[PDB]
Amino acid sequence: TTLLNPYFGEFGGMYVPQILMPALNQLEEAFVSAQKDPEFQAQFADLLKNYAGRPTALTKCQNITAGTRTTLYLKREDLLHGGAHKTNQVLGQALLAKRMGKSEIIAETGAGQHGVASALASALLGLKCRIYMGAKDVERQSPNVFRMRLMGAEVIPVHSGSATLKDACNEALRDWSGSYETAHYMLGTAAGPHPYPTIVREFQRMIGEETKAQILDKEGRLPDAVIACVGGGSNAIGMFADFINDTSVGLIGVEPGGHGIETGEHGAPLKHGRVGIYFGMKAPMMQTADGQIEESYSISAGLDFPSVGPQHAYLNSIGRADYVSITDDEALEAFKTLCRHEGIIPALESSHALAHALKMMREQPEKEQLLVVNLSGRGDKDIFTVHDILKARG
Amino acid sequence: MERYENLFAQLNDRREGAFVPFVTLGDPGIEQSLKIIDTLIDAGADALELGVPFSDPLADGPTIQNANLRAFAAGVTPAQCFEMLALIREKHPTIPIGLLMYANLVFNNGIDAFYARCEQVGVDSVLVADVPVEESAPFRQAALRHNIAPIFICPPNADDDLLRQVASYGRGYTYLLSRSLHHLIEKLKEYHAAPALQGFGISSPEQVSAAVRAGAAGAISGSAIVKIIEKNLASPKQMLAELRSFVSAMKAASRA
Ligand SMILES: Cc1ncc(COP(=O)(O)O)c(CN[C@@H](CO)C(=O)O)c1O
Ligand SMILES: c1ccc2[nH]ccc2c1
Ligand SMILES: [Cl-]
Ligand SMILES: [Cl-]
Ligand SMILES: [Cl-]
Ligand SMILES: [Cs+]
Repeated sequence: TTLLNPYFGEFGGMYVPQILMPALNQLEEAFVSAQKDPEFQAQFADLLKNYAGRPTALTKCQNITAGTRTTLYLKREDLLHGGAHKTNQVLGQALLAKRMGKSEIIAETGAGQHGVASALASALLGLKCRIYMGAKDVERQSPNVFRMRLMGAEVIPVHSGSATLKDACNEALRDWSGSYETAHYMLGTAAGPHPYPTIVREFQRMIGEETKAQILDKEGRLPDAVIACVGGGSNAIGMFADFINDTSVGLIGVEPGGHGIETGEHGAPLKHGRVGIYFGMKAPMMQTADGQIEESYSISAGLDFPSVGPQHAYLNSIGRADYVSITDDEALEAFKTLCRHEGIIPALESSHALAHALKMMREQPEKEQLLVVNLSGRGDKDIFTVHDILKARG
Repeated sequence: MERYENLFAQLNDRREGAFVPFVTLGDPGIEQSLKIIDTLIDAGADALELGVPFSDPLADGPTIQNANLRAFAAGVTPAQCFEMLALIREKHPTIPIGLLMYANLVFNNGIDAFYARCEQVGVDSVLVADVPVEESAPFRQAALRHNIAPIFICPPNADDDLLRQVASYGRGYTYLLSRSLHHLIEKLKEYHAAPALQGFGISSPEQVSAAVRAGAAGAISGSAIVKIIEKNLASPKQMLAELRSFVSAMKAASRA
């Protein structure tokens, strides 16, 4: 039995080896207790404000929307310590770990941004941190790997499987199954077995809470739509969560379309995958017709999680949120456009959200609409990839 | 219809514990896999636990991770695995055949359809490695509707509510992962659970004898077979020979 519902409609659950059920039951009880605990909320708020730098700004894009009747705001999670929204929830999870008496952190990472957040949280809070990363991702993300190691974390390359994020995810679970008495698994997205989709959401929902209060203050009204990219779902659900009951507010998640949906080389399982059971949850996934899990493809490393949080699949199924995709080329053009016209270098992940907002504005330039895009990270980590693509063309 | 019950009756008639090797189907290749399993049986395996290669075996150690990669390198698919399961059953009508599955391979073409195919090919039991008893309802229902025994792991950190559930929902045998406090083994007998097979750390004949003495109905060697395969990849015939000698050594140790 659980204190909270493990399912969002048909999606979610706790599909783990039996040995891990006590670790999940322990975590859910600590979370429910922490959420009722004023001293926990004050510690969490203190770290977010005084260490991570919240509240983040809500920036109006006026150059971007000129000539249209779109008003565009960016939620600047790129200005968070670490450069991405990941920092919010690792601070909460790291405090959960200490509330459970744990002294070690296990994390998984693909692009390296969750690894870096986990390492900085562990360093701040006195936790020994070990990070699993697919050997191909380690190869390709040596800066983030060096960042993690400077911050005291052990980076462990995972050669098993495809040697990418899903295989690091597997190894992290394997490790936690034997070490959970002393280690806490700091899952990096709003996916996986219950209670992680719930915990991540609650530890990211200040994004949408701040946005609501900031947008009411600046425009006097709620947004027509908030837009965020969807890798595993944490930044999007963090933005969405406080608007879910504001039924006039559109929720739009943007999965990576990669080279295009019809090419098969994409990372859009919510709309173009098939429900499966993997990584502790029942959720849409990238998988073969055989049920072997595949990788997500995207120009942006961060959108590589081959499935999606079960709360998103649920929100889609009841029609509360809409999910679209954006190809590499659309995201790249959005990247360039923001640099040139607002002086903000976005993460190529968040470039997908922006790309969709630009499409909304450009397709219907006389539609009056107030859009908020969640800028999930800064793009300085991506200039090398963008540079190499530009010189491959011209 | 009745293979685990029949085996355990006979084993008890002969003052004996079960020895159950695990191996991955199609490792290191389908014909060599078929040769391996026939050797296990001829050497004295009382039942089989068979894994189907899955891309993300998040509950398996490295020896089995490597076994899946060898099978995938051989092009092994679930469909071909079920062709092997049919051929194995048609060669050996009485040996109980259990699958260790991952939930997604069961869920993929429909849960009930998966267990229907198990029944077609003669599978006796299925353990879904990543489905705890709390999530098991749709799986064990489909299992029973198709006369498959749903197998559950009793882990070392098991509390009383779990022992009750494992005893109630499990069939065929209880997969025990423990260091035998046989407190677990006696409470499972107490709750009339399916006979407990000890699956943790069974790599020598001494541990097979030890598990039976603790009260387990037998032992499962989850890795050691696969290790003997991994070490003898260069020579298929020394592989079959060392498999036979290891399995009979292990089987002779269950004769208490
Ligand atoms: C800047 C940025 N924006 C967005 C995302 C998407 O993740 P989400 O859908 O959980 O928000 C990521 C994920 N990055 C994850 C997955 O690779 C990591 O391990 O670092 C990101 O780094
Ligand atoms: C929380 C965060 C930012 C805010 N700006 C105005 C109100 C308010 C509340
Ligand atoms: Cl600030
Ligand atoms: Cl405008
Ligand atoms: Cl709207
Ligand atoms: Cs995804």
